[PDB]
Amino acid sequence: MSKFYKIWMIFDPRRVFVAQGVFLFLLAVMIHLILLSTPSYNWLEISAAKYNRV
Amino acid sequence: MSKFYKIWMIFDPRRVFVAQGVFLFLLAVMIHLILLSTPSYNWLEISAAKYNRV
Amino acid sequence: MSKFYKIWMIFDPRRVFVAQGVFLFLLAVMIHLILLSTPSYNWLEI
Amino acid sequence: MSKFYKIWMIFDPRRVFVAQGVFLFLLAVMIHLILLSTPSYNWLEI
Amino acid sequence: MSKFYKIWMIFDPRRVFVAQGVFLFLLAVMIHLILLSTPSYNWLEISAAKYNRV
Amino acid sequence: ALLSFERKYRVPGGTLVGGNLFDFWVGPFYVGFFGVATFFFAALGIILIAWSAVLQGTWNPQLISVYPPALEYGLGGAPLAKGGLWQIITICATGAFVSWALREVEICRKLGIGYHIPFAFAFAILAYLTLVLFRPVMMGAWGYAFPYGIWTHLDWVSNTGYTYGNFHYNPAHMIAISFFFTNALALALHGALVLSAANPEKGKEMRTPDHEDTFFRDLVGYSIGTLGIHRLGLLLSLSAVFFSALCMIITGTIWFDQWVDWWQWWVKLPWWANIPGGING
Amino acid sequence: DLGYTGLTDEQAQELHSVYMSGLWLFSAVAIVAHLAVYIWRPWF
Amino acid sequence: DLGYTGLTDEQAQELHSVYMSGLWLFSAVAIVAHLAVYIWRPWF
Amino acid sequence: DLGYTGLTDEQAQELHSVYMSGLWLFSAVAIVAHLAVYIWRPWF
Amino acid sequence: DLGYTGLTDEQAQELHSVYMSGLWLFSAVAIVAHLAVYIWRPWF
Amino acid sequence: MVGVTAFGNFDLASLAIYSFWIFLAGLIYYLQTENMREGYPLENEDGTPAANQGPFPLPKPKTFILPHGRGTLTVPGPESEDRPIALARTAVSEGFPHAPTGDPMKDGVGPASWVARRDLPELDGHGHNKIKPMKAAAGFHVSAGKNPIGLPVRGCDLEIAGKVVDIWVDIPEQMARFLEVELKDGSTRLLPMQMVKVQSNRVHVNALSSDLFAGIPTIKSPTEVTLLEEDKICGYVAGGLMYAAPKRKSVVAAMLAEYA
Amino acid sequence: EYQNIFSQVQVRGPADLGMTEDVNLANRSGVGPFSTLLGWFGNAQLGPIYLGSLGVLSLFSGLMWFFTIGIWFWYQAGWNPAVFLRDLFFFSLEPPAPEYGLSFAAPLKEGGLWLIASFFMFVAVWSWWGRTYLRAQALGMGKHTAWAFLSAIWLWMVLGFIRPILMGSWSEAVPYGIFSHLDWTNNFSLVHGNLFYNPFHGLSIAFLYGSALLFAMHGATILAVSRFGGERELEQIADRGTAAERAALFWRWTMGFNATMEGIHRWAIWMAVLVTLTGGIGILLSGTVVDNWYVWGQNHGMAPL
Amino acid sequence: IFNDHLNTNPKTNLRLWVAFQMMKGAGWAGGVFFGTLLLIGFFRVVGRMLPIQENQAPAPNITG
Amino acid sequence: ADKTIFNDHLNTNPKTNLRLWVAFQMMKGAGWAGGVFFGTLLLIGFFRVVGRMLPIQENQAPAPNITG
Ligand code: BCL
Ligand SMILES: COC(C)(C)C/C=C/C(C)=C/C=C/C(C)=C/C=C/C(C)=C/C=C/C=C(C)/C=C/C=C(\C)CC/C=C(\C)CCC=C(C)C
Ligand SMILES: COC(C)(C)C/C=C/C(C)=C/C=C/C(C)=C/C=C/C(C)=C/C=C/C=C(C)/C=C/C=C(\C)CC/C=C(\C)CCC=C(C)C
Ligand SMILES: COC(C)(C)C/C=C/C(C)=C/C=C/C(C)=C/C=C/C(C)=C/C=C/C=C(C)/C=C/C=C(\C)CC/C=C(\C)CCC=C(C)C
Ligand SMILES: COC(C)(C)C/C=C/C(C)=C/C=C/C(C)=C/C=C/C(C)=C/C=C\C=C(C)\C=C\C=C(/C)CC/C=C(\C)CCC=C(C)C
Ligand SMILES: [Fe+2]
Repeated sequence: MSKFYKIWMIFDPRRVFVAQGVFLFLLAVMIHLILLSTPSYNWLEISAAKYNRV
Repeated sequence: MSKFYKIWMIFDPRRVFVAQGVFLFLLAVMIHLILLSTPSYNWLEISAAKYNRV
Repeated sequence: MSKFYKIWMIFDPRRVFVAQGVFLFLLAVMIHLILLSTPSYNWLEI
Repeated sequence: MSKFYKIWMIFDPRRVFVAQGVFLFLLAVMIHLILLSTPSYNWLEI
Repeated sequence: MSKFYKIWMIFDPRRVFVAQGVFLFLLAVMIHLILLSTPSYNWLEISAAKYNRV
Repeated sequence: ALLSFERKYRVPGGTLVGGNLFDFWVGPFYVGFFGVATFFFAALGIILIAWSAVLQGTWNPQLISVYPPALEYGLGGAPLAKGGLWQIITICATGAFVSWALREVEICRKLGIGYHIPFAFAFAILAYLTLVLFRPVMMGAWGYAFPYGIWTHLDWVSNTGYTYGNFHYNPAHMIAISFFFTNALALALHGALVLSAANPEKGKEMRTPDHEDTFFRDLVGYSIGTLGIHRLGLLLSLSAVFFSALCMIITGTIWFDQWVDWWQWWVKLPWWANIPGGING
Repeated sequence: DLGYTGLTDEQAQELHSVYMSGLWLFSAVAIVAHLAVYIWRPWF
Repeated sequence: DLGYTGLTDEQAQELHSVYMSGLWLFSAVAIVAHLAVYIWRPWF
Repeated sequence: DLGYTGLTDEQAQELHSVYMSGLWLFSAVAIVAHLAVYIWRPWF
Repeated sequence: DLGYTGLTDEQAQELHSVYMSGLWLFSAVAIVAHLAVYIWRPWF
Repeated sequence: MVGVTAFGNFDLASLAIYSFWIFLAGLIYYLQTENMREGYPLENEDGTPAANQGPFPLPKPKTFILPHGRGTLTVPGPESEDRPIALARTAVSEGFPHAPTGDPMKDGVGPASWVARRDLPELDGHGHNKIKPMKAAAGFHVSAGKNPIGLPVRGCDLEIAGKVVDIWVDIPEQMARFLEVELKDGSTRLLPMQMVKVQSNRVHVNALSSDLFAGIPTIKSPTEVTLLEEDKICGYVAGGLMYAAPKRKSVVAAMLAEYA
Repeated sequence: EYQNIFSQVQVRGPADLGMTEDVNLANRSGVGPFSTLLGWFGNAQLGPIYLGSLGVLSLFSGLMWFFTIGIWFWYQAGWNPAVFLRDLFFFSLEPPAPEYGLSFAAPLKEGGLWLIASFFMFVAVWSWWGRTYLRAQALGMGKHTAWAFLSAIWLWMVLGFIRPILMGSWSEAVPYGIFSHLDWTNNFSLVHGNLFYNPFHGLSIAFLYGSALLFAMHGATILAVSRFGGERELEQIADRGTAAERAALFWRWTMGFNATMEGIHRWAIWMAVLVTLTGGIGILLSGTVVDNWYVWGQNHGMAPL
Repeated sequence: IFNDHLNTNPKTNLRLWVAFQMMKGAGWAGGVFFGTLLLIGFFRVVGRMLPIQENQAPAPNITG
Repeated sequence: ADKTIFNDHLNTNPKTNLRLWVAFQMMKGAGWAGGVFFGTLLLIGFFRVVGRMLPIQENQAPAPNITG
């Protein structure tokens, strides 16, 4: 972590911030979707089972 | 958190605000549709079974 | 909430109002069609 | 049909337009209610 | 191993760093998915069995 | 983020809707009002495909499939889990395609070139709408449209073809196939010819259009020219798509039996219908 | 030239032109609505 | 005072006042419509 | 010192203050909506 | 002093300081979220 | 060899499909690198080289040997505008339009732009000029379709700008390229064939209005046209589409303007 | 507005006999008539056509192939012109039955005539390829047309020659006849399971649709920038004008990347070549390596079960 | 003060002026109609409140 | 563009002239939107009517893809 600031001498901050925001949003969507895919951790479904919705 | 204002020295507010509006509407629609897909939290059907519209 | 008027120092009202009208009509049509799709709330069939 | 514009030399546009708006809304409401009354065309129940 | 710095006299750091980031993220995703595929090391299902969520 | 010559062409104006609200570029892309619409629709469609994959249960991209409503739902709506997602994704896809065409129109206007390209794209859009909108509506159900899967819309193609026996016996289909094949041949010939003219034998000067015309008159005895060949390519591609759309609009709509029976009309012509011998009779 | 309201011929002609334009726009929208309804559920 | 469009403070304030008046009128009509629908056929 | 959009420090500070005010208003409305939904039908 | 982007050392240091502050705020929120989830339903 | 697998399900078919994926990736790389021969390296909106230059590197230089002793061309290489651009940036941030400062149609910016090409006539394979006026072209004559010579030229404002005096023709292709139009002042300009709608009575030009017909660039020699003059004339006429819209006397355009 | 689809005026002058280098003008024939009907669309001039040694060989072989099939069609019709017109599309020149395998011992009425016609077609096509290469070489051009034709020939050979050899029977090849070869393709599909689930069949279809898409895009672009004289593409390669720049900027602002006035032709030639290349590979694999493509797809994650 | 609306041409300025007039009148009419509708709805809800479903009364008038 | 002759529309104060000019703007835009939507609706209806006119009901095809 000593001289990481020099990365901004290599990469334009605007493009890097745009790509990082896009990447983080897509990654979070992917992980939430993967969790929703499994029968456990499907918070909607296991909540429906816990409270006897169906 | 104080210096975050400097982001506006990086990005033109017009483009950022347009992108933000589009993204927020898209995300809201996505989440509402996801809720409508599941048999639970499908508020339409939860009510329709409540009042016997079938 | 008081200073929101300053948004009009950022955006030309003509473009904003055109976009707003198009968006509102589009959203209303979308929601009405979604309601018409479901067997319930399909007021015609109900 | 060309000379119909001369009707505006007879009637003030303000009164005529107000009466026209009221009449059109009233007629539209009447027809919609008539359709809603019949078991057919009662789009809600259909 | 000392003279490896001379690689930067061959490659522009911008392109190399972009390629490196993309490659590392791609490899990490690939390995995580491979682990998720097998019934063992599918940490989601291993834990669901351990705590009897089924 | 500009080409060496791009600077002098980035000027305001040439936009159908929105004044200069969205008259700006994002990187190389040109946004515009219809670009905003295209991005929204595309993003929504892709995320809904991912969500339908979650509902289906499989994460294999080739197995993901978004089936349309069954035939029992007619032309009405369906539950999102069993038909609704297909319809939402189809509305998104149609909106994205139309907005893409209109954005291309705006870019053509800003550059001062002719409107041939969005017009050409409109043919592909109309063929897609024939397969998804016009034919199912004409036929009476959304279950006649194709699923949105990589290998499952091929199942739709195969089943729809074999409903009518060998689909090769469709005349509006034969014409379209011949147009597609002629288009591929023309494209190969044109690309190869311009490359051989611009990249001649090693050490020699660049050849001229006169050499191209000479080569194709030597080969087959007719040269169509440069303007001619580009006109011909556009016409062949558009005609292929048009006749394919026709072939699928008349199938199951005004013709319901096996397609070889259609070809039986020529055999039954009065002045050779009864003569013995040959394959037919 | 009754002039019961005070409008001249040019003013009346302009007003009638604009009013008829609005009337024809309204009628066109009504016609497309009736066509849509008739296709959906004819009444004859 | 960025002035990307050229409006002054007074113009922006007046425009926002009128726009918010229109927005509140639209919202009021929407609210009465939702109340009527909920009375006719509640969704909760 | 750094500059990419031409805004000065004061303009950036004012813009950020107004934008954060709007963000917090939006977040407050979202929070009350989530509270209402959770009371009506909890998901945990 | 490569300067492929034209930023000087001071600008780069300031930008990195602010960016790292934002990164650590985001990471802190993520950590508290993961702790809450693990308490609610551990995955180990 | 039917059904035999080296490992898992991998067999000859899987080997072929995977080798094809590798080949396809290589081919896409090669094709894009070939497409990176003109317009690179990327520039900023002021003129300095950009920070972002692309995942694909620039290709090795290649040389074209032009015919008739015109020289050689080396691409990629040092490319410069070789002209002044009359534009002013509207906003500080990147990615916004540059507004024209003076007259866009004369400054040569926007849709009315032009490139500083070679100031020499175009030559066919034999060494003669590729485009010649028909009256100086031996044996050439109108073969079919409505003859445009002698028909009045009408501008986009429905006013007559002149009369057609001659047709310029491409000698090898035997297709007409330019019309020569003589104005009231007696001088003659050129108009590309692609911009005129030869009707029964008149030649109609929807790009330019009548008053702008004098603004078209002229040619040095009456018996030839160079590539640079071609570029200037074509850019002028085409940019008339956008920069002569007010003067254009169109019914539907007028209705849209009244609407807006 | 004028959309440049058709010429609105035709001019004609002295006929262009063509360039002259390393080419024997004796073989070049005379210039034919000027056709106004074609003059509306492209060049009106027909000929002159080069008739070399390979030209004569190709013409003779192709004439004999066409006439052989015609005579068999006549025999199949009972030599009745009315039946010949009534059953022109339904005739067939079938390959030898599977009983004979690859043997040349088939009777002339049940397989020999097919072998003779196949030999004639083989000679005609290969002589034509040699002709294309030699014509390119005479003018000093590159041999790109030769290699694209070579791709087409590769698919043709796999269909007719190599695959029957690998399968071990002449009955695997394609019968000469319109509906006969349509039925041949349909049966080839049905025998080997869905050909749809052949991955190389899918790639071939991908590149055919891509050929149509790319030619539509390129034709529309060039017609849209023809008002700047963009159709003179060799000139644009030599000296980049505003036509090339406007086309490149349209495609860059549309989809983020572009081609040059030359590289788009590399894209075109490859998007056309890969059709027959991948099709030949896929057909070669079918039957030889896979006997049921649906089951192969099921085992390779493509089919649901 | 904003004075940018003044840029629209006059004939359109009034082509919308009386749009405003006539339909404002019936916007008043619509207000009346929806007020009556909401009054009827309020009485329907109060009717849903009371224990009326348990015991109802026959028709006072007969033969319809 | 040319000024109107009746000039009694000019008697409205500028603020209400505004309160309708912008109405006019935003909702001219969504009048265009409504035109597009109803055009597509009419196109679908035309194809539905042509489908009725034809004898589809008597003989119709089974579902191409599985599960309808
Ligand atoms: C029920 C039928 C089967 C099927 C069976 C087959 C079979 C079997 C084959 C194809 C093949 C092809 N199919 Mg399939 N096909 C089906 C469904 C489809 C669908 C669809 C939407 O459903 C599509 C778009 C396609 C499309 C395609 C093409 C991509 C491909 C042919 C390339 C080509 O140009 O060949 C034609 C080009 C040539 C033959 C080149 C000829 C070159 C020679 C040199 C020409 C000599 C001319 C001669 C001398 C005469 C000249 C005379 C005068 C001089 C003019 N198929 C279904 C699943 N299809 C082929 C392929 O490659 O598959 C992998 C193939 O063999
Ligand atoms: C499946 O579930 C789905 C996806 C359907 C649900 C999704 C829901 C979400 C994603 C949709 C989001 C909806 C929200 C974000 C939309 C809210 C919109 C609000 C802002 C409505 C605003 C209305 C504004 C009204 C129409 C104002 C009109 C203006 C008046 C006419 C007066 C204007 C007069 C001007 C100001 C003149 C002044 C001129 C100067 C000189 C004074
Ligand atoms: C399956 O599960 C799924 C995938 C659905 C879940 C996925 C969840 C994740 C992936 C979604 C992520 C969501 C997060 C990242 C979105 C958070 C967004 C925040 C940032 C909301 C921000 C809102 C900002 C509000 C709207 C601000 C509005 C601005 C006001 C109107 C005032 C602006 C006035 C300007 C500043 C004028 C100033 C001008 C100068 C002159 C002073
Ligand atoms: C089951 O799912 C599987 C496991 C298959 C998928 C798993 C995949 C693995 C590979 C996930 C990988 C995750 C890693 C790669 C992602 C890490 C992301 C972190 C490192 C990104 C950091 C984000 C930090 C952001 C939130 C912070 C931004 C800071 C801004 C808010 C501050 C603004 C900076 C401005 C003010 C600088 C300007 C200063 C002046 C001088 C102008
Ligand atoms: C009235 O006019 C008359 C009757 C005089 C003449 C008109 C005749 C008409 C009726 C002729 C009709 C011809 C038909 C319609 C042409 C159809 C051709 C079909 C469509 C071609 C389809 C497939 C072609 C396959 C792929 C052929 C492939 C060729 C092989 C690669 C060559 C293999 C050569 C080997 C077998 C040679 C083995 C024998 C030697 C001795 C080793
Ligand atoms: Fe070309």
